[PDB]
Amino acid sequence: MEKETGPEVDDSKVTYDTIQSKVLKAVIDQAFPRVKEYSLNGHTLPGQVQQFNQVFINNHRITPEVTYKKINETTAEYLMKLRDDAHLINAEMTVRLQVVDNQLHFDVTKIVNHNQVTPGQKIDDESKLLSSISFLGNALVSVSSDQTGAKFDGATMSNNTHVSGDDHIDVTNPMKDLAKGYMYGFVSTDKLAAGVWSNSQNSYGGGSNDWTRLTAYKETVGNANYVGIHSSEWQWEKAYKGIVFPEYTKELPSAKVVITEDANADKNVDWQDGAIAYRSIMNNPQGWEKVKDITAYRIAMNFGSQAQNPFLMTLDGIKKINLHTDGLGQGVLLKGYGSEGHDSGHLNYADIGKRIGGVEDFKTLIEKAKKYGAHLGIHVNASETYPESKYFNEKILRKNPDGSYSYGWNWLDQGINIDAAYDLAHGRLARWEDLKKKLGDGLDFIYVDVWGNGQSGDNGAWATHVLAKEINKQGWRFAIQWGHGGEYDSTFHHWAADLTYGGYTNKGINSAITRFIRNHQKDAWVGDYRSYGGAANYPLLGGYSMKDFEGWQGRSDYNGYVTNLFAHDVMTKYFQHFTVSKWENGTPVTMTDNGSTYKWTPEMRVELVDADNNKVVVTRKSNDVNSPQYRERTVTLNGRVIQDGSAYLTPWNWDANGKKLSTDKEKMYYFNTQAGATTWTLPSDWAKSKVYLYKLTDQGKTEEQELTVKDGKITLDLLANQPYVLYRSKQTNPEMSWSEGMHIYDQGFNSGTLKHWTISGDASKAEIVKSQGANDMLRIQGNKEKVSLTQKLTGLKPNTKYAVYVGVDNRSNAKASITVNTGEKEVTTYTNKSLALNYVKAYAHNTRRNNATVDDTSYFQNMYAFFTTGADVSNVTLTLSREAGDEATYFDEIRTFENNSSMYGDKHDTGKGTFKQDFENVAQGIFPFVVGGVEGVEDNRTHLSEKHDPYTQRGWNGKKVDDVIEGNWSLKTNGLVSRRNLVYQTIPQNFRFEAGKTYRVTFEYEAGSDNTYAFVVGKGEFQSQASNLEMHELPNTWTDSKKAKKATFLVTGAETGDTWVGIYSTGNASNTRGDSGGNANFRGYNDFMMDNLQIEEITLTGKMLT
Ligand SMILES: CC(=O)N[C@@H]1[C@@H](O[C@@H]2O[C@H](CO)[C@H](O)[C@H](O)[C@H]2O)[C@@H](O)[C@@H](CO)O[C@@H]1O
Ligand SMILES: [Ca+2]
Ligand SMILES: [Ca+2]
Ligand SMILES: [Ca+2]
Ligand SMILES: [Mn+2]
Repeated sequence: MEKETGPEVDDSKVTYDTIQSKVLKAVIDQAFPRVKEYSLNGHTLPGQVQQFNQVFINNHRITPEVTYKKINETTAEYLMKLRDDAHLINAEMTVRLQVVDNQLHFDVTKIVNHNQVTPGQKIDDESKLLSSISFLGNALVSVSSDQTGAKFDGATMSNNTHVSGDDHIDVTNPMKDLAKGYMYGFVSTDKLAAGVWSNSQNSYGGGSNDWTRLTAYKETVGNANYVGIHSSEWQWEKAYKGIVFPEYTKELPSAKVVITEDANADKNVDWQDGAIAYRSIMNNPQGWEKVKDITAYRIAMNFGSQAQNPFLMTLDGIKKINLHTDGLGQGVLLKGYGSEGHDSGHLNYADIGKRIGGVEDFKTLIEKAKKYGAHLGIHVNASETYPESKYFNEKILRKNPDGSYSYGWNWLDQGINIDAAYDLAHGRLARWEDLKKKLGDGLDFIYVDVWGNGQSGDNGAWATHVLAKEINKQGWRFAIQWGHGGEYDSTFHHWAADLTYGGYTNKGINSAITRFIRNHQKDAWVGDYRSYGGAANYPLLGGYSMKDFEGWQGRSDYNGYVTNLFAHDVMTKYFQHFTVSKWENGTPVTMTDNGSTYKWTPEMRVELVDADNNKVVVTRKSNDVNSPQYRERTVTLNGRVIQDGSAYLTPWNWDANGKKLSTDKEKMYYFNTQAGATTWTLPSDWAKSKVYLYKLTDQGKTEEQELTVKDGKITLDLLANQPYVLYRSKQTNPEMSWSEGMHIYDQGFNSGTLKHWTISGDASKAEIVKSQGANDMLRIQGNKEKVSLTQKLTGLKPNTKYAVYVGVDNRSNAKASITVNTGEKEVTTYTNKSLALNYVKAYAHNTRRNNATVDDTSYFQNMYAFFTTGADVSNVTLTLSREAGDEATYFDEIRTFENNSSMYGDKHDTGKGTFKQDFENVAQGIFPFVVGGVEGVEDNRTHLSEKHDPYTQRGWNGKKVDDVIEGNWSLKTNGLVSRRNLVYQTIPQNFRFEAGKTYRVTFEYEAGSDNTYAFVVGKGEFQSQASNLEMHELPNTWTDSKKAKKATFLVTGAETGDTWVGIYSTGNASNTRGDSGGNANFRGYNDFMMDNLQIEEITLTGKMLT
């Protein structure tokens, strides 16, 4: 390539001025808001050397009529009139250039459109709007090839672990063309660096063309190439289908430059110096400060009306984790906080889940959790909804060009995407407001699922920023799914933090530059997942690795969760208490994985600092990719080693909320993924002190042991993958107030004792034991007389109706009971041997081997009593008991909560009388049925359907059957046809068909096809040697009827006491009558709904006999 040339500059008709601070001088054109040149400590950076007196308004080239006025020694102002009648532009804008110490600020302070535009109202011509304002062509800062050390360094979005998003370019003549959007961008010489910020929400496309708030351009001027950094275009007045967006969607354009000398004392001026300084001019995502102390992220799940994780239970999880980490901070994402749970009732953000305890319990959760540094988030959706939802309306739904619905997710119900732009223009904000109003303060984060994939239309930079603003404005912190989403505002990205998702192309932001800048502000990065290669092969800064134990994707592994925290997350978060100061790459390595062989340049040393001048140095132990040392690091704090390879002894001087700890509370964590002794040098403030070590368990600090200090050092030879904590004085564990708010103490058996129960019988027969998932359970076995455990139920309301259940898994034929005595009345419920495996995937006690009760299975099901308090609640008792038996009964989780069911002879309390279920006041699940094994252990596709006329009912979008038969609730099964298996069943503990007694079972039902579903009668444990069922196949309810059909069956209780009834998915094929896809799922061909179940004991007379 030949030495390049361009026009020289004739500034003969230009009148320049200057504005300046004490350190930075800027020469500016009086004709146009352009900076010719910057000067600092006698060094120079050019700006836009070649005048370019145009802008672009709605992509029309405009020569503005400009008037100048210097305001003070640092500030100038420009009024800029904009006229183009051919394109209906008639407006003006005021711009200010202002120097502030070493920063240059560019602000459009004011915009007037002389065309009539009312935000919120119709406009007849969208071209009358002032939509876009572009100052491309006027570089805010640049560097010339004639200057020593001239380079440009910029970041683009990359989520592929193999591909860096960063460009590093020498500015030379000649050099390759450059016209490209960037997220972050820096120019420098050997003397000065500059960085540029803009609030432009410009996009040039997806992927690495998105989040392109800056634009870098090479321009050739005389005999030099210049690389300048411009703000990309800004957005202003916008509409959707003629409706102008709200005023809050308009943000005044703004950009800033910062110019610096060597800022990390490495005696070199480069992009890093600019990145350090850039932190003083950049946007900071709201709530970023909290991130560094949220060490324990996870999800607590509810789904399909089951209430797997009530709000108050979640607080017990928080307390376990508080103990096991010794006060590390926590972030719990409540997936299914609303409606019937996860993927129910979307868009009605304020509809907090009633069956998990509603808003009252949620508030109590948030409040009590503060002291444990536990922040709560919720999973919401702004892209799709279901007919059940209050906000399902035809006007909001997304249609395809041909008029068809753009169908969304299908699982419990078939959803339909919404038009996000339409939603924004029609009151979206108010939904967030309703939630804030209802819930009050203290919620940390909103996690908006799905947004960023285009289901709802445009989900790009502009729309994401508007959305994020709606949420931030209520006081909430923003979180997103995708690695590539909400770059301006997100603090957390699910697909970055859960390393397992998506594979090497869909992880966090693979940009040295971007992580240097914002590592401490968010979890959006590439963590350690060797199989993805490149940046994911042991990043020196770690990167959040998220695991779960409260039901998300069937995850239940508590211990794994805790060992993961210490293995990845403690050091990850440690670094987030500092800002990166220096970043050193080593030599390119070759790697092979995921089908390619490729070059990767790894980071070898990263330094960080804090406001107290503490210095952290992280060093990779080798640059040889095939050496074990490539995946090892040393970390030093002010010169002292705190990690080396597989082990670390890290100080931690922050309580759970991140507050500086008092001196007597400073501590150190030890963790080592290997066996073997490690030896460590203590800091001077520990070296002459006694030192005690504790092993951290779910019981807190254990196994106190004073350590021997020899020559300022300690030596630790302890269990691998086991956390320990070190103090300079003897520590104790506090009272946790287990299950506070839940009317009983320690409902989940996490307190390590039973002393708070009053035990009748041989107490040696009752023990706390661990499931195969290390879930602590009450076990009663080997007992020759009745054994009982009793507590008062405390803090109840007088004259109030209640439900209480206990999870029970009975391996004995012995009666196992739950009994409530209110002081004026006694009620009891029992089970003999359990006969139904648990198949609720988000429930902690499902039958998956790794969280099985015993013998690789779980029959846990909730066993209920229904009672009503009197005038006096001082002496209400709850009793768990077991009659004599050799085998074991396991009990876990006692939940007492308000319920207005009227199931027994039209009365609430457990008693005699006809059993009715209208599904209008279910406590949780699908009682008296429990989900069967038709889909195995799963987010079961049977739930309680909620009514919304007309959208859930016959006729709407051609729907064939009603979601809801009477009242507001029915029992619905979605598309579970042709499975030859049991969908759900009763169980003796929920309803017992007494030996030899005869019952009439009646219900109303809807069914989309003939003989897809059948009412069945069985006994004992069902097996698909398959079990005998009395089978009654059921016809469709709509071809020859306008409403649900009524069915009636006689059932006689087997002598074994273990008769049950249910619904079975036949092997017959369904009939979608020519419909397919979304239409077919929506309209209900493959559906079954039950309502108004009744079971009456009867004596066979007259015609009942025939
Ligand atoms: C990974 C993730 O967040 N995926 C979202 C989907 O999640 C699934 O939800 C179903 C129940 O509806 C089930 O629990 C699966 O285990 C879970 O992965 C889902 O919420 C959809 C809705 O559009 O969005 C994401 O893909
Ligand atoms: Ca430097
Ligand atoms: Ca438990
Ligand atoms: Ca009903
Ligand atoms: Mn539903």
